[PDB]
Amino acid sequence: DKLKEAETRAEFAERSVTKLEKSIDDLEDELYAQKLKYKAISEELDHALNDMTSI
Amino acid sequence: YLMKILTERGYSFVTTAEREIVRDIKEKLCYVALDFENEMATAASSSSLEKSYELPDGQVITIGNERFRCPETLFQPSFIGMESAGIHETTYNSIMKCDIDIRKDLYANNVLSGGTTMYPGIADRMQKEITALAPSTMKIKIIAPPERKYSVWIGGSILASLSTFQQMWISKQEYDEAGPSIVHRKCF
Repeated sequence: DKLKEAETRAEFAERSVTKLEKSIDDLEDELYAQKLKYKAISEELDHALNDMTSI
Repeated sequence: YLMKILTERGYSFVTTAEREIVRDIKEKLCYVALDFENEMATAASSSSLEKSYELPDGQVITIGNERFRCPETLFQPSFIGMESAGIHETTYNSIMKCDIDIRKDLYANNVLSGGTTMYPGIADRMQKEITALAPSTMKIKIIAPPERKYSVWIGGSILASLSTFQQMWISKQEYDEAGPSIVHRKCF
């Protein structure tokens, strides 16, 4: 009857929602890791500039 | 002392867990000024020395003249109320206590070690202070190897590899015969 066209999409939604949440979480994690790496590169360059700074 | 003077700006660290944070800040930002008076005058007028740091929960802090004032204690222990002189005068006093014939060689062959001598800008301040104290004609050289932190352990590793050192160890039999006081004997 009228229940099945709703149940099908309802179950379509759950796994898609979980997969989207997992993907966005993992992408955010990668983004933060890259941010830390970039800050580290800036730190290395600035530490070199600050240590040498003519001697 | 750094944890005590950081309260003058607004940040308060009390619990022993935060002393590691203050230690890391000291290791990462502090530097020893070549001359103290003019640097202090400049840091209170210009804004080129104020540097920022990130605490382990965010909340970035900005340290100004506290960068070079904490390590200044080594050359001026009157900050913490200690009686003795700075490390730039203790070295000269220990040199002058030696005989008159080996002062030149010690002047020309001063060596630095230890972790706390890793501050950027200490080898030149030490050179300037020693030149101020010591006689002007003698040549003064301050040895600062890049591996200052591990210099003691590297020396220990070299010592433990020598062949002539193989009979200097404290044999367990000697301890069983003489007790723990064996270390004070000629067997150091």
